[PDB]
Amino acid sequence: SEALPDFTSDRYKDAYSRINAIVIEGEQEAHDNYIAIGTLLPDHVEELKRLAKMEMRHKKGFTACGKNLGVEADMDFAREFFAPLRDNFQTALGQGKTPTCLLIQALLIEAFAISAYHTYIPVSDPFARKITEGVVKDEYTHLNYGEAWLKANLESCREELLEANRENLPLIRRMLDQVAGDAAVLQMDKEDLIEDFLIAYQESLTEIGFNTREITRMAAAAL
Ligand SMILES: CCCCCCCCCCCCCCCC(=O)O
Ligand SMILES: [Fe+3]
Ligand SMILES: [Fe+3]
Repeated sequence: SEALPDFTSDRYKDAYSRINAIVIEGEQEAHDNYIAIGTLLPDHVEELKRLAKMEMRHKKGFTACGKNLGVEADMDFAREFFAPLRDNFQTALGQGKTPTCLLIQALLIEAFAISAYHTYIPVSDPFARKITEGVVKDEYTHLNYGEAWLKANLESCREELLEANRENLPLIRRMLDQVAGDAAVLQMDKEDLIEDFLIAYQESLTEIGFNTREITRMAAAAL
């Protein structure tokens, strides 16, 4: 209780202006990514549209969280934060590389979100806590969607996935490093963020059909 941040302080609002922007930007990117995957999987378009609509609801919810605290979201900072990963997604999209697009959005980004949201909930203000608790359940759904498709297609895309992991897992690690200072002002421990991210991602890779040697090797790419 004494560990809860002072949500009204200038220090908190400053850090929140960047963290809030990143979440808003991320939800919008998630929407765009699922719609984009629909161009690669035309028979999945209705399901992907449903996922994308959920992302827009998350975006509006988190936008409201910033407004509730009297915070103005630093959207330029957020756009720059996502740019490297965004670039890799767009490159894969342009090459028709569906498994790479799904690993980036449905596995890496969803796991990062899940981890972040779980870590934020216990230290969040009462308004944002309700919103975030609602969102987390949806992200499980998104993770499961990506897991299911990759699991069904693993034998044809194994090597591409290893490559996508090698290229993109370090970007998530760099993002975690970049967000850590502001996250700490929000009373979130970077070690919790890293642990819960790796656990979520490891569990998804297990579901997809990777063995321990493979997953240890993949986790090691973050170095
Ligand atoms: C609401 C504040 C939570 C704490 C935020 C800590 C920084 C992590 C930001 C990652 C958000 C990624 C958004 C992806 C959303 C999705 O894929 O549905
Ligand atoms: Fe979302
Ligand atoms: Fe999502």
